[PDB]
Amino acid sequence: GKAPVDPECTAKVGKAHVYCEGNDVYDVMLNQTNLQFNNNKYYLIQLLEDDAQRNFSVWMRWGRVGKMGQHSLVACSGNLNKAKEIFQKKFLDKTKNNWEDREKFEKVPGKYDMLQMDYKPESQLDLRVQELIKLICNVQAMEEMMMEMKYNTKKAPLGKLTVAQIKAGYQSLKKIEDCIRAGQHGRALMEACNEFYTRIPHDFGLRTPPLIRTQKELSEKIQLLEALGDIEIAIKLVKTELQSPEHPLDQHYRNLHCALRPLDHESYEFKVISQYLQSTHAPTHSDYTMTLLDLFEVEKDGEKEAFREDLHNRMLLWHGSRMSNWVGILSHGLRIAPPEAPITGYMFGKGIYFADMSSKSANYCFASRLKNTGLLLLSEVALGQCNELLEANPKAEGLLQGKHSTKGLGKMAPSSAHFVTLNGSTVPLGPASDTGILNPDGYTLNYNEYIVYNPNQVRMRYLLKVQFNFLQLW
DNA sequence: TGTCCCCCGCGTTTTAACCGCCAAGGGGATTACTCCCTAGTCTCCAGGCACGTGTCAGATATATACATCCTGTGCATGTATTG
Repeated sequence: GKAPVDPECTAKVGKAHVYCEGNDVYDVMLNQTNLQFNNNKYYLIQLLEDDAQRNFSVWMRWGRVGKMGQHSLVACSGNLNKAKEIFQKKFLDKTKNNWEDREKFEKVPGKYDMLQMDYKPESQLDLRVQELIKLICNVQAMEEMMMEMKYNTKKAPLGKLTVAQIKAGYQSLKKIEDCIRAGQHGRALMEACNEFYTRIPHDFGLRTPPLIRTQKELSEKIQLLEALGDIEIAIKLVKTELQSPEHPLDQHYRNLHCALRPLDHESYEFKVISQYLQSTHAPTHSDYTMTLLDLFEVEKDGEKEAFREDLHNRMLLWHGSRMSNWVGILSHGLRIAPPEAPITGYMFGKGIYFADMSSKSANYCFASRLKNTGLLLLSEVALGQCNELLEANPKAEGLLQGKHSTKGLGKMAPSSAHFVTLNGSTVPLGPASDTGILNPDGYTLNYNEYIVYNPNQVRMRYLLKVQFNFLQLW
């Protein structure tokens, strides 16, 4: 794709380009880590030829990942052959792999590993959908969030990654899961951790990179990788388009390929949805309120044929996520976790996750005081017969045996006596009350949650535009 | 308490003090005298002292402008370790 030049080479950012030849783009990033000996270092290499004058150069820059480091610019006055030689020689020295056949890369212990990078207007639409698309399709905000994913929360310091790089990361998490499952904290565990930290760049400052020892860190790493994938899909979706759009967002909307229609505030549907939002605000999430500003009808192509209409127990359940990634869902729908992803990160397995209490799912929006706009999606989910779970058991999926979804039994939850109906789907109104489920052996889940596995059992139905209103801070 | 060097103990080498004596004459030491300077006298008056007197230099706040002490603080730097 679009090949960017490292901006840090100020002497060449505007007069020079990264070299390419078909497949082979002479740009590469290497990472190494060995917690046994506490190495965690990167090495970027880029061949740049000037645009204006015929002159090639090799740029190298190295240091601890996150902390910018020592750089070198070697000019050649157009000696492309020597420069390419130097490039390949250094690549081999640092990797033990030849550069030209980069396709068949094999990392070796005690050497750097490679990684893979991404380097007449009649705007006819309802004004409300226009505001929605402009909100979610704001490329500036996506860039700013990506920059925050490097300098605010150091999860991806050096840059972005590819889908396949994420898949290799998942492979390493699988190896970590296998290792940890046997509770052995010796040498193999340290090497597996080395492989993880090699594939996904982290910045530990100086404190020896710690061993991944419990399930919580596994799941956190998994969520980090998921956020990486989300950013990747969001930037893939926001690709701009030409051909007389007179409002490029209309093509972006086609890319959503999902009808989203404005609803009137006085319609039964709007009022009932507001009732459901308000009645189900958990009392233990009282640091903020939420107001329903607007509500949009959802019609996603292909989902109708897939819905398990035959299955009973159909209810409308929440799903929250940050303002930016929603563009992906509306174009592709919700997906089960990556198969290559370790099962043991999900205390009750993979699949699609929903709540019936607005604030619990709403916590996954990460709205802010400065940025007070968030979205909650409502979907009709045919749960069918639920399997009842008292205590965490990541293996819930084997226990289904004919059931179609899992229920995690929370202390606080609405009782079916208050349930209402919307278009023949069950709407589980609150308030939450005690459910008389308790555990005389272990802990008790704070709140119920429902998980489905077949993607065909979800049908998105309305998208909620929500003002999160925070309060006094001191 | 520790250091180290400088002063002590001692035998040695060199020098001039000391011892014994002599000799020259400058000046100390003696004598006599004489005159002028001071003692002695007396007189006279103004310098100098006791007593008054007034003011301004200095004594007494008084407020003021530093100058000083004292403590705390933030920081460029010495060390650690890595690419």
